[PDB]
Amino acid sequence: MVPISPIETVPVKLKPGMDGPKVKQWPLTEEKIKALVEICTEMEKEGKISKIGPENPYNTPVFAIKKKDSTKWRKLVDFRELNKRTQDFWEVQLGIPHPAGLKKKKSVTVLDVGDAYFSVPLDEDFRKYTAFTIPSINNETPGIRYQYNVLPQGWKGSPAIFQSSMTKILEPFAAQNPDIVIYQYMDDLYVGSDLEIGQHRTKIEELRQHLLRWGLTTPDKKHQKEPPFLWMGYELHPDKWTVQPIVLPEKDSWTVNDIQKLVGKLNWASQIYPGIKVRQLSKLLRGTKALTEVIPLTEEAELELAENREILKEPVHGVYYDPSKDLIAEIQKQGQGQWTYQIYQEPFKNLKTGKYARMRGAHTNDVKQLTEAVQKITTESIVIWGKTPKFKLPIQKETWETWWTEYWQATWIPEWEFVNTPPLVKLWYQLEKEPIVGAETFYVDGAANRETKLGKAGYVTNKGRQKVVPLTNTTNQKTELQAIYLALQDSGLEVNIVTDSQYALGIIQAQPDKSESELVNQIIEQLIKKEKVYLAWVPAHKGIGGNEQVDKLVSA
Amino acid sequence: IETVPVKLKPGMDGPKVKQWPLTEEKIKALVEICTEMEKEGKISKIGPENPYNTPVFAIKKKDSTKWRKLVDFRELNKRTQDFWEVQLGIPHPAGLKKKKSVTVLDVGDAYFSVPLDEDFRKYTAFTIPSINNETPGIRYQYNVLPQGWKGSPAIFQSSMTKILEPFKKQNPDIVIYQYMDDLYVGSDLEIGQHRTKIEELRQHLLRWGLTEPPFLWMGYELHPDKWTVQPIVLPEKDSWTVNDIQKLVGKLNWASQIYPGIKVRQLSKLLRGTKALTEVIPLTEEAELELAENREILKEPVHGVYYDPSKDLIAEIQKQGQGQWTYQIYQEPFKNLKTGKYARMRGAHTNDVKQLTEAVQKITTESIVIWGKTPKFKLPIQKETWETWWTEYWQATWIPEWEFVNTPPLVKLWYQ
Ligand SMILES: Cc1cc(/C=C/C#N)cc(C)c1Oc1nc(Nc2ccc(C#N)c(F)c2)nc2ccsc12
Ligand SMILES: [Mg+2]
Repeated sequence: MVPISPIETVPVKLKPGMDGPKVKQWPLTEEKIKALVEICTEMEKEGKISKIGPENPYNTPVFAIKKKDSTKWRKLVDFRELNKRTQDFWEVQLGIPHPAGLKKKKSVTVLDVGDAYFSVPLDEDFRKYTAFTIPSINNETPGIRYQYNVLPQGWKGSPAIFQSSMTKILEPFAAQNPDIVIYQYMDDLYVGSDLEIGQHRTKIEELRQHLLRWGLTTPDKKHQKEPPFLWMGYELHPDKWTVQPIVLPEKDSWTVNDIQKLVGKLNWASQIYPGIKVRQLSKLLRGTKALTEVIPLTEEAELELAENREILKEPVHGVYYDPSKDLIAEIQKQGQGQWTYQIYQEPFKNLKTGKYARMRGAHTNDVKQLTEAVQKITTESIVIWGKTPKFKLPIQKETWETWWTEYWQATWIPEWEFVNTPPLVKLWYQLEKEPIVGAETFYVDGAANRETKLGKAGYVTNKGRQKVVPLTNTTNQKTELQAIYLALQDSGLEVNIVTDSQYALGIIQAQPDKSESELVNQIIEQLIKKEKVYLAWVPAHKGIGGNEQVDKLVSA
Repeated sequence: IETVPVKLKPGMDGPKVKQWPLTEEKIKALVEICTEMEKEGKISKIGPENPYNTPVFAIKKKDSTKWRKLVDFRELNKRTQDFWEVQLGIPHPAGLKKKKSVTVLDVGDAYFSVPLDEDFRKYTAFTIPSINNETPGIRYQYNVLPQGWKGSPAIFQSSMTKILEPFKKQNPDIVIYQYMDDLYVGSDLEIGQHRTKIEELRQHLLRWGLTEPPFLWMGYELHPDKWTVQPIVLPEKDSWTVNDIQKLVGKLNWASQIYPGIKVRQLSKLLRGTKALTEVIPLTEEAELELAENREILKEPVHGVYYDPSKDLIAEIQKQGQGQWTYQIYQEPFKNLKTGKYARMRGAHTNDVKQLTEAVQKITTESIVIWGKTPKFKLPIQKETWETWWTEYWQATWIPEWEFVNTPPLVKLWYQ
């Protein structure tokens, strides 16, 4: 006997105030009972479970499931109730590595750690809550009562306790072999290195020797799995990676469900396939969530899908991360609030790709959206590579400096350089800081009756120009915008505009270049056409003539 | 040497806040710092039975060259009991803001000499994350009073009063205030002697420390007696255009929400007709009289303005351009307790967010000196831009609360 170190036990509690499960054992056929008795006898010899006396008051149902195309039965203990009352744990696999942050490896081995999983003991004070009962033959004897001594399959805490136990065992081996990497996933350890294959597997046997300390055995006949690996949706290769094949179905009619898989596949493919777009295909699902409803695909959505089919026509591969080189991120505008990007270190060899979609709002502009895309790529890059990439952006240095120095909010984007690949982001209008000399001055106002919805909008100017337009199905806020629209329509290339609408100011001072409101969009297109516009605000009902005059004209 | 029992507020569990992503250099800085702390017994590895978490990152204090561990205990502080068992609450020294020099000391390392209640330690769990999740996060919990936790200065106050008792009796004119990891030491002496009156303190707690603090050497010096305010000022002109008078009336109308007798009809009556914005308008004497009376009103304090310690302080900030920022602290709208202005945004000529980040810390520092607590900020910035970058320029050991303003206020014009 070679002594083996015990595996440190994790103390487990139930949720505060909760007691263990007390669920009644379903009746079973005599055939299933004999099956479970033989299965549980083997596990008792293996030490996985132990018979208990009648004093234990807890119970969890056990089932026998007939396997497909076999004469053998499997055992299933249903820990759904116990899981509801087991304390929360620290789960470690919430974050999973992205292949673009991995490093190139010459050799990668896979070792099965499934028998090692059962050397992890369950907290002795907690085992009583895992009790289950095999029903007896003809219900004429007391049922056989067992409790688990090891982490039960399907129990809430088994994944977290298992990997945290393996990590503790593997830590000194990894720390004293910094020329290999070890990563655990499910029942498998992955060991990679850049060593010549000779030394690489001495290290593998050194890992099996280290695992023997705790009596953990790995299969001698080496694993059947080898590069490439099919892992969490990717294809991992020695020096490149890709998502698993993306196949878009052919359909003459698409349902609500049919589009959510298509967008799902497109979202997954967008991390390496450049330029994937999902706007017109996601729009077809807004509001409605009727799994069966068929949706006519707009010719916009048909074009977007056809554009995606052309991009997905072949495998596209990305490379792994080289910490000795810079990260470069490059963004393009796609239209309709869509942005696509590539992240690379050497030209034409992307590490990964991605996309960003405009947030939902009443108004927006391209500079705000590009800024948000930069922040998303920045955070993703901190996640994946632990650094911010240098950016190449479709915006001139002069446009950005004009934007951030005049914008009312604080804003910043990290180190970047202009790349001249249209469509470029630009500023479409710039309001003046001081009133314009020689330009006609427009005093605008509008009002509406909150019951009849009837309103008026118009202006009066210093040259005697006047207009009042009667309106139907409108509001006070809409008439205040229409009045500004009229003054822009009827003025020359330079104009001063005086309004009392705090609502209109707040919109225009946000500097949008596109809006959900077709009236704001019309104002924007008038602003683009002007050379100089000074927009001044005065308070309402305060004796300010021009304002007061048109106030009476529109509120009559 | 004895642990004081600490528990959370009734019906509340420990914090479960996600660690945000960290750069490589902060991760490695935290590994070095936490490895030594584990050797010195300050922290200990924890297993998966601990589900709680509090975010951690690393900073560099103002002109320091080595990283400092900073834990965002804002959620744990909200969930921790409030300490009134020994003291009903230290009455905030109103005389601290009147001293001509106030030095801020990082006495946070002193809290590591006091053990933490063993039943409460699970709630201080934090995670050093890994890049790309290529290894499990390094999980720790605290065995001693942690820096940044509101219960650390409350428990250690037992000790702290006894450490500086020789100093307080030797120097009865020096005002000493403790907020979190900070010690605010105020005096009216001469500048040269002020340092002299700082190191002496410093040498004390290093003498109690050897019976070395990695940041006790430094002093952040202020002068709250020369803290300037911002009353409401109206222009003084010889030629008023229509635009000037419209801006003036708009400003006086906003001030009328704050002041009682503001009046604008004589000034508004000059704006009779439909005149060009750049046309010069002579003032009637009724208008100048009205302007003169409004000017006198704006030189008096605001009526009914009092600080209530039971209510939150609120700080608004406006970007004014050219590196200038205005701010107002209040508890109810139009009842400003302090207003100010900063053109002193250091090393950030090309960075709006660094400027805003230094202004936030500047306003918080003033708020601690005056009222002994931090305000909730209304920041003129998008949530996504601020949360991406503020930790890069943070140099204080506390962290306030903040919300975000997405609609441009008209009020920027009135403090411009
Ligand atoms: C070794 C391994 C295996 C897997 C197994 C997946 C499955 N099915 C997963 C991870 C995350 C793995 O971990 C890593 N891998 C890589 N580099 C890499 C390079 C080439 C190949 C190939 N061929 C590869 F597999 C991985 N770098 C790092 C750096 C820190 S840990 C890690
Ligand atoms: Mg009106």
